[PDB]
Amino acid sequence: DVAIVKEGWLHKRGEYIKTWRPRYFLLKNDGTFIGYKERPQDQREAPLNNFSVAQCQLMKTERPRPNTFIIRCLQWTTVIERTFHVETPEEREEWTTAIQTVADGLKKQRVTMNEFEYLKLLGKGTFGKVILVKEKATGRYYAMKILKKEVIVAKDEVAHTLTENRVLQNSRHPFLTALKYSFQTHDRLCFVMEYANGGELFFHLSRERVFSEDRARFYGAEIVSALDYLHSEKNVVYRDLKLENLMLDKDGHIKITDFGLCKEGIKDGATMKTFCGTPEYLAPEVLEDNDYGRAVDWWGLGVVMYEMMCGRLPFYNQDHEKLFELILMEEIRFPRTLGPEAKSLLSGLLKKDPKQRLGGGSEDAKEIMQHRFFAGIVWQHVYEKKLSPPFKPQVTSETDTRYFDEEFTA
Ligand SMILES: *CCC(=O)Nc1ccc2c(c1)n(C1CCN(Cc3ccc(-c4nc5cc[nH]c(=O)c5cc4-c4ccccc4)cc3)CC1)c(=O)n2C
Repeated sequence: DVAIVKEGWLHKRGEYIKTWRPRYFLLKNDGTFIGYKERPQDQREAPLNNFSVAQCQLMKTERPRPNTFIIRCLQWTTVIERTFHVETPEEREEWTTAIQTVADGLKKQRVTMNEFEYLKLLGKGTFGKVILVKEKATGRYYAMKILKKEVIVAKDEVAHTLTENRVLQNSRHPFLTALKYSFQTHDRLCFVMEYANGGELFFHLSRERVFSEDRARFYGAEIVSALDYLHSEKNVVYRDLKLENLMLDKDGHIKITDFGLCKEGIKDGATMKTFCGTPEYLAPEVLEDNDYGRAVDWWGLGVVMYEMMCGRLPFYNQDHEKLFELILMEEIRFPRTLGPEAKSLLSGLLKKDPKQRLGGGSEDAKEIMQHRFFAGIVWQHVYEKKLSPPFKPQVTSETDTRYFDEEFTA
């Protein structure tokens, strides 16, 4: 019964390269709102929540451009926005009503700040901030997302239900940073995420310069297990897989972080173009604001695992316009000290075309789990943490502060 409600050409502002791009968007009755470079010829795959307009607020703005409408959604613990533009105000009204109608159709179905000690600002965003905190009672480390309540819910009662549910709805996968607490103030919504104390993966990789293929296989296997979970259970694309979002716990297992917030990019002055963060890890289809899916995360896996085994980023250049081209056009090269199994995996994961990318098919993660690089790996044992970590972080417990002291200056 899944059908198209409305379709046509729109102008979508880039999510990382913030410029207006002509896209053909499809609005469906299941809530999906997806744009393409060209209107597609053709479904069988399960829908992705990244494109859902369910439980979202629509806003009509004349800034930065007239006839602009925005779809703002809270997805898990991050407030995201998709900005669109049409030619006439009448055309905007038709889209907004349609989207709202679909969203309405899907509608039908004590922790306080005093308990935490402020430690350090982790990041700032448009709709809030993320800080490193320590629960006074236990001494545990947490990342607290502090978001503006206005941009999320209009009622305190609905926000309270959101706080209760997010904790219960919390996915229990060993390699994802769990949402531990959720509470609200008078004007702020707070998400308390667990913070690994085993050190950043960029820190560990920087010190030992390069990981062995065995050690990279371990980390890679745990990442695959996590991504498989998000895709098949939560039906969501992570889209943030990079070295900076990987940490180790006290035992040496991978933790994929959820500490990010949506920001306004930094204007460079180079043709006055705004860029959001750094693009070295971005998948080609994402960089071009094209249609994207689960294959994005496998590109991310390729990027991460490339750097672990090679000791450098797959694509790098000081100029962004050149860096874009390397990501979009240049073939990936490998060191001659890299084994054939590793090269096969990396080349497959770093395919330019997501439809041809390893794990890009309908079988998703299973295509990667069956790859010869992960031969011998018992994937049930990976999820159950039966695999012993090749590196044991120098910490006595979960409250050990070594990777929070002047030891990481090295
Ligand atoms: C340039 C800065 C910026 O913000 N750019 C930008 C622009 C537009 C965006 C952006 C970003 N995003 C982000 C894409 C990355 N995701 C990361 C993320 C994905 C998924 C989860 C997550 N979701 C869950 C949903 C439901 N149940 C769950 O259990 C979930 C668990 C997780 C999770 C994943 C890893 C670790 C812990 C939990 C979290 C983060 C954030 C938004 C974007 O969407 N748009 C449009």
